[PDB]
Amino acid sequence: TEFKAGSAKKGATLFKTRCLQCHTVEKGGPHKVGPNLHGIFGRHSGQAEGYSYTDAIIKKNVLWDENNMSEFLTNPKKYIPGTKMAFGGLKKEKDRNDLITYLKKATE
Amino acid sequence: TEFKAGSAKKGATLFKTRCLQCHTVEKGGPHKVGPNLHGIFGRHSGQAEGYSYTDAIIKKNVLWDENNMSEFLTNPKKYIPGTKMAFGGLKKEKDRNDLITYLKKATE
Ligand code: HEC
Ligand code: HEC
Repeated sequence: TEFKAGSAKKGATLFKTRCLQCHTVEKGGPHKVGPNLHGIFGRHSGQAEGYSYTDAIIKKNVLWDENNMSEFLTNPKKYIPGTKMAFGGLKKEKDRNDLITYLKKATE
Repeated sequence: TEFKAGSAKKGATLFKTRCLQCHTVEKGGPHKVGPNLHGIFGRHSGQAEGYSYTDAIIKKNVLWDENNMSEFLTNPKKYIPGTKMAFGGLKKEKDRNDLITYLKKATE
């Protein structure tokens, strides 16, 4: 596409150090600061039940593919102005690839 | 996204009149002129087994989302030059929406 598979192992540790603070990925895992991401690929933005999303992400109505996921992760607020997600971004494409590789796998 | 849900019923009849000639959508349905489309959303282009795809679609490496699916259907060859898919396209957004609505549902 414009996303190439990376390291799932590398990707799992990026998750623990950069996303775990606010999210879980397991099926049946809870919402924390951010929503549980189980089954996020192919779902539109703002639709997990029981979570208070911003007006913004709901309206962005993003359909989540490994490619969408990558612009997003590069600069969250630039991609969804108004988002409450407080994350600067992952500037290197290799880190992004490793992380989506992990995600695509753990959120299934 | 940039795809809004349409009529699944409308969408099923567009399929019979415009795509059925070359494709099936059921799980366990065969390849004909074109490949069986069961489970196409979220899959990349050119990966159904047992089907001879063009060099072109394999290389396009499209990741299939209701939005990708829509530019594609607008003008197949313009989107994947080299494709063997012989279909002029569906120019009206409403027809496209009805058709992807059906597809998203029947290919699951
Ligand atoms: C807390 C300081 C966060 C960190 C670190 C990360 N995310 Fe996040 N995320 C956070 C919030 C509060 C929300 C909801 C935002 C809103 O505007 O309501 C999000 C949302 C997501 C989404 C969209 C979810 C949906 O259902 O559409 C995704 C895809 C996502 N977050 C992923 C994600 C990743 C992979 C992170 C590590 C690189 C990560 N976020 C960091 C809060 C926080
Ligand atoms: C025969 C005259 C066709 C008609 C009418 C339609 N399609 Fe088709 N499709 C055809 C071929 C020969 C192929 C493979 C092309 C190649 O270059 O190898 C395709 C491919 C698809 C795809 C991509 C499949 C994949 O696995 O990536 C899709 C998504 C698709 N076709 C859908 C589709 C729809 C929805 C149609 C009706 C509007 C339709 N096609 C018409 C042949 C023919």
